[PDB]
Amino acid sequence: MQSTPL
Amino acid sequence: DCHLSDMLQQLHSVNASKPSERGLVRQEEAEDPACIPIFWVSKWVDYSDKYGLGYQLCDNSVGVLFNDSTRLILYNDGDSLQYIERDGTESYLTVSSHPNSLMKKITLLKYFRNYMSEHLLKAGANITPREGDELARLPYLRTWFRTRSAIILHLSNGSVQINFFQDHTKLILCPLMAAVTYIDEKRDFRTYRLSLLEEYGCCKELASRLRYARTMVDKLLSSR
Repeated sequence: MQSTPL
Repeated sequence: DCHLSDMLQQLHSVNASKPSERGLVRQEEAEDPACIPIFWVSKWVDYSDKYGLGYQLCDNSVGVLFNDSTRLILYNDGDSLQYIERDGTESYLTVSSHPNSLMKKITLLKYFRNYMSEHLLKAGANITPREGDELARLPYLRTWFRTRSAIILHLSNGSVQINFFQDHTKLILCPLMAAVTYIDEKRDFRTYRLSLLEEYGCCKELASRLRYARTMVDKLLSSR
């Protein structure tokens, strides 16, 4: 899981 | 150290005053940019399945909270390290000085930092952080978890940050300033004093976020 992408 | 208990108390007072059910809400009057945080979490990657959770602080420093309950922090100079064991014990090292026991942990941290630079937006990129107060210490991530709605990050300086997934809004709570900064759907940011939100009130949207923060803070407390 991830924080908001470029 | 009382930080979480203090925060719970500040949130209970404000939420008990029912800040969205006022005749005239004047949220803007509670604004105090002097209480902008020094630090907040700018990016993160959850690889808890076998490495840990990696993150970036707004000053470009990076840290990881590994699965073995340890942490490792790289300062924005790119070399100065801080390692913190399970029981809070803190050693200060460099990537140049090469203690073999941490090379794997340092390798992982560098992969996280590369990953975050290449792939992820900087939250609060349009915020000038407040200048730190004299021998200003870099915090590390004490605890974190995520629900279905949000991720909750408790830093060692007492501040807790809640990032909501649906709409990308974000709260940063500081029990020392007794303040909350709210980052909007449109990435607009305001810092408010909790005592002034009591006095002037705030919109429903922030009111609900602050009620959610109290329950999140109780949860963080129950782990203790």
